[PDB]
Amino acid sequence: TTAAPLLALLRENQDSVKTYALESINNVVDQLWSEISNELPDIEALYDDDTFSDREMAALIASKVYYNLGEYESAVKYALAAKDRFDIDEKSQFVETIVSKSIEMYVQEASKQYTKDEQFYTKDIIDPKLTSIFERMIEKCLKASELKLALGIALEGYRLDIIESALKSKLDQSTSENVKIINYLLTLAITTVTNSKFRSSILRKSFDFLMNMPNCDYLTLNKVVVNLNDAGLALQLFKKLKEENDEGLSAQIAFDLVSSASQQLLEILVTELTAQGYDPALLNILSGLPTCDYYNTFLLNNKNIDIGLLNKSKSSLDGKFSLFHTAVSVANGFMHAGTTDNSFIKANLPWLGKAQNWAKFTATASLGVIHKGNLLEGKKVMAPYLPGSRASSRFIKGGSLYGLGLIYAGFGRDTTDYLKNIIVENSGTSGDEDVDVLLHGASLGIGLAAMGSANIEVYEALKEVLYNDSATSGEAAALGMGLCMLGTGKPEAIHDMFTYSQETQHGNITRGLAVGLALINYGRQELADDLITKMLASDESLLRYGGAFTIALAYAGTGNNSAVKRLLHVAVSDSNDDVRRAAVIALGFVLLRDYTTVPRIVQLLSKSHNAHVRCGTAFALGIACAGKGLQSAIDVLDPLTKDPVDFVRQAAMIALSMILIQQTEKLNPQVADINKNFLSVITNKHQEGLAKFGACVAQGIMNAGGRNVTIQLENADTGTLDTKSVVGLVMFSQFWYWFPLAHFLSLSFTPTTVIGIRGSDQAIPKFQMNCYAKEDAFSYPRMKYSSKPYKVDNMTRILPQQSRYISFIKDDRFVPVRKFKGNNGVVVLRDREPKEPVALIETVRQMKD
Amino acid sequence: KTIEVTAEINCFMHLLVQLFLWDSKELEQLVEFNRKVVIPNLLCYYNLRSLNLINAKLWFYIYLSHETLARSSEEINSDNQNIILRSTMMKFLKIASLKHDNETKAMLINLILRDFLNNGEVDSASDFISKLEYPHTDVSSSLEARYFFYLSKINAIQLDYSTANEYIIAAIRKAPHNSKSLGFLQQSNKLHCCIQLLMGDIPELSFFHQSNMQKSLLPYYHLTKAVKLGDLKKFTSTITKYKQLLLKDDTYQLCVRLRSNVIKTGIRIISLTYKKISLRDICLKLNLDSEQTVEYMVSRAIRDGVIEAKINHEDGFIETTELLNIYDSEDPQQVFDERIKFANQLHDEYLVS
Amino acid sequence: NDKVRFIKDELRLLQEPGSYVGEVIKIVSDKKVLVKVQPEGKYIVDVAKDI
Amino acid sequence: YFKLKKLEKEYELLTLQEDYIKDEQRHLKRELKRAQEEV
Repeated sequence: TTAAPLLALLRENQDSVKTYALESINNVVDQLWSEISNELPDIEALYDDDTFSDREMAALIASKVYYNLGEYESAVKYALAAKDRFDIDEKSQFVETIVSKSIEMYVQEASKQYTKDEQFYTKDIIDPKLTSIFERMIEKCLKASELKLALGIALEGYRLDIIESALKSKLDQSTSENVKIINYLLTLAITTVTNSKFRSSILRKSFDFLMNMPNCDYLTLNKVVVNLNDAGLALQLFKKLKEENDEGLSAQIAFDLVSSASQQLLEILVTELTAQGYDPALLNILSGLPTCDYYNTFLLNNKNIDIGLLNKSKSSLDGKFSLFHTAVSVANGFMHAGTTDNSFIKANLPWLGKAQNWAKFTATASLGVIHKGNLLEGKKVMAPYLPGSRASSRFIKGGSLYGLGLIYAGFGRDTTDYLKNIIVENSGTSGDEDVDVLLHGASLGIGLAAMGSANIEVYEALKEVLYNDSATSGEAAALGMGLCMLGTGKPEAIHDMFTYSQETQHGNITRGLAVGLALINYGRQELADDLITKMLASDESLLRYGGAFTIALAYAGTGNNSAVKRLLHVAVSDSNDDVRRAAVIALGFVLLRDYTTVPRIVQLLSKSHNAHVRCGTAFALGIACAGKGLQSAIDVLDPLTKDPVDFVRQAAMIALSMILIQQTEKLNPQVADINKNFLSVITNKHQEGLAKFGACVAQGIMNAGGRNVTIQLENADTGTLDTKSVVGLVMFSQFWYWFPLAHFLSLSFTPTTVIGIRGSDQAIPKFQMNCYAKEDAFSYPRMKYSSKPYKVDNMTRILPQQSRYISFIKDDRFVPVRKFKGNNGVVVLRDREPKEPVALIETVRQMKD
Repeated sequence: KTIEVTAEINCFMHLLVQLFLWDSKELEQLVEFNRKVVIPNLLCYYNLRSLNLINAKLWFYIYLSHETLARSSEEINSDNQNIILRSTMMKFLKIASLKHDNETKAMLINLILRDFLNNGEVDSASDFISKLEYPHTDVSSSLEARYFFYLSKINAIQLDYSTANEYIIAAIRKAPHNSKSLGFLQQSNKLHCCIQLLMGDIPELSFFHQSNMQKSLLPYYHLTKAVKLGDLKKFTSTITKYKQLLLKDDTYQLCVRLRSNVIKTGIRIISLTYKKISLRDICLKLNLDSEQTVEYMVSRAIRDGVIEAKINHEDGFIETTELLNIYDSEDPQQVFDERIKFANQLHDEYLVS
Repeated sequence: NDKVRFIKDELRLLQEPGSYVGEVIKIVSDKKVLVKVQPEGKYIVDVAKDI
Repeated sequence: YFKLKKLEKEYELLTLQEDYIKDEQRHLKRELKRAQEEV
């Protein structure tokens, strides 16, 4: 009934009687805690005595009662401090719950304590009694032989020694299962931690374990060197392949390394490979000559451009301004991309006479997308349109140098020095409007061409095109400085451009220099936080429009709540309409990897009173959700297609087409009604210039490269982030703000190709791998898994999503080593029985290589 | 096997429903098996969970009859059985930690306060009551009402009437069940009349008149009248007659609290309106009650704050106030302030709702 | 959000220079209509494309 | 546990968004008065 006999002895005199009282109380503390709660100061006084030795028992009793009160933190101290009253080795409701809390305490702290000092766990800073309970939790976990728990608690609690020991110890080098655990932490450590400092340490140390080699995944080995850009990891990577040289291993790696890595690293790695002693094999793979040949191959065989459709479009009206010509020029170039097909231009040369100056520049340049892929006849076609050979028009002449830069971008090396001279040359004089447009094309083209690689000579040149303040050329120049100096910028470029934006006056310049300033900040994060503050603090619309993108780019990939919050604040409260649109677009890029969250964010914001918000959101949702499904997403854009304002209709149509390329054609029943609608608008002449503009370019994206090639961001054909892609869409968002900006969509058309592959050197095998597959080379626009034969399984249209269900068989000369790669942009099955039966049909790459 | 787990559970609930005297033959004999049934593959699963698939109420119904001590028969130093129940309920109490536990958790506290109300000591109540707060949005209208009823009972010994009045009035405005209109309704009414007596403001039992037995009412009227007319003599003889009643209900505590109140109520009806009230009248009234403590009691009377007066006995007059307020400062504004707070909480619910 | 919009629709709607009440004299098959307008003259006018 | 991290992430995005609703709501209040005044 009462605890009163016991409690009476707890206050009675003599140490012995108090020792007995503690142990009498002990047995039933839990049930009677309420009464015993009043006696806590008395119990606490025994605890504080260091002469009385049943202090530990008094503490234990205190803890139980505090737990029942809600003071979990206080009891956790008190059990440790007792020096035996923390025992996890018993199993209880008390014990389980306060252990749950203890980990929470260490983890919270561990966030703070890492930031001050990254050796804290190594040291007395978080007290040994706590650190022991945590270390025992690790051991507890490991015993259960489920590694994801052990690694979890330690990741949150910033202990590197535990992440290493966990991977090390358990290795059977089953062997696959340890490797799986390694790959799960890797994806995780980048996408869930935002701290640089932690993430690098894990990534280099895990590289070593994979580098030992008995079962290791090449894609993952490659990823961690790309992100961190460290020369030492690359040196070891290459040094390993010398020792364990196989044509198979060596291709796989180089083929990864040519997609994922950026140019300036690419170069720095090659420099090291030569200095270490080199393989001539890798240097050919890194050319990207193979990938451009593959693309050509694909498009030639798999065609279905539907020029009857484009013919259909153009001919419905020639009204609705010179904008109407700009659209069908742009839809031509997308349809015919890398297939080589001039159909619009052959027919209409009167059409060119209709077209304005700026439309004529898009039309020349559209040929730049068409002959992209050939890096030999790409220059060749543009030759009759160069200076020293003149042109038909100066308006053509300008678009020629923009089309060449499209073709040769990221391998512009020679042409760049050439183009630089035209630039430095017409800064001295050339205020005639024909020479400005010439100076314009050179400036656009060269920024594309030197993109991703520092050239201070490029920065310097262009800055003087800016000092002329041409409304025409300044735009070009400005992007060109951002495009080149991509990376981490310099302190210099930031302060010099930003001051200069207030000093000089033009609208076109202000828009160009803002986007210019954003571009240099990629992967920066907190180091970019300083220029973000300055731009948002400018009360100029142009700079604030640019300000969003800076966050977008700096944080590009890594989801950050702080970064997105800054864009939400600018977006809602500013009066200026333009800034709202730019800023919703900007949300998508941070949130690229949390693409499930986008349908909830833009569920609200498609219902707005300002049209600018609605247009920007069709694009926002579209960008982020491009690389994968999202049917719910397609349901939002539905109202926006028929939204009362013309520019909201435009933007929904364009947006819709970038996601559903070969998910179209009755996969989703609705998509037929959307495709039909695209047709209806064009055929109608009671639809406005921007609405029909919107229908016409959206037709080009869907039907891009003969219905075979796709709009990605957060790729499923290369599987990693691409610089080309984020930047490319940002140019894309402006196309009425300045007209020839479309062509940067060129930079991120990706092949869906399903081809035979060899681990060994190429010769073009083509064979079906017959695994069961859905209908989506049978559902494309118009003129499951079960493990059975299927109708077509090599080439066709297919889908990136479907390609993963068709996996390379062991039943020929082609051997799996990956159970299919998971990507489908460069192929690769490993060929273990070279120059044998299993097809043989040489491509055009084997006519010169 | 999915089916097996589920099938055990549905069976355990079913046995708990049946055993309220159908296919049954001794609630106590069967208790062992009911404890047995409860703990594996049921009580065990739920560790961070609460539901109305788990229900203390079923077990409450069972346990309550045993606590008439007619199966114990008072042959023993303490019940084992109640200690076992209490041990087990307190074991749940640990598991609850105010994260999602307010549901079943609240019933356990009703049970714990009941054992204190039968014969324990009600100073332990304070913590449970506090612990037990956390936003309540999963407790049923009858459950809210019973908890309040028990809570009110706690308050009254602790000498906190106003708090108890608010709770009992809030209780009877829950529960559309026609099964808590029966004897439970009577118990609730009993307590609302007792609280009315204690404050001594006490209105007539008019409202109660078509919602209680005329047998209950007349004694109930008798008590109220004793206070109202303000006689000690009338009051004592009413206690003497309806002794069995006050004992039976266990609201025998009234006899202590009310006596001091009754004598004060008796001075109050005799007017205190004008600037002096002659000492002889007030002395006269008091003289009947006790004429050895006429100064001591009037002084005490003033001290309490029930009424307030000034005395000179070197003038031999008792000086008094009207007992009627003023509106000219913050105290009516405080009533304005309470009302607006009440409205806002209510507003928040309508919007939410 | 709807409320903001409702008020706005009224603000636009109420800005108008007013439309004239008139009477169709007779229908013309070139998609013109003859209307004798009450306070104005008589005009032959171009019917709506959608009427 | 790789699952728990993932689920915590999904919820977090959601949280930022629940605050976000509130901030657009505040803004709308200002614009509602100005419009009604205008008429």
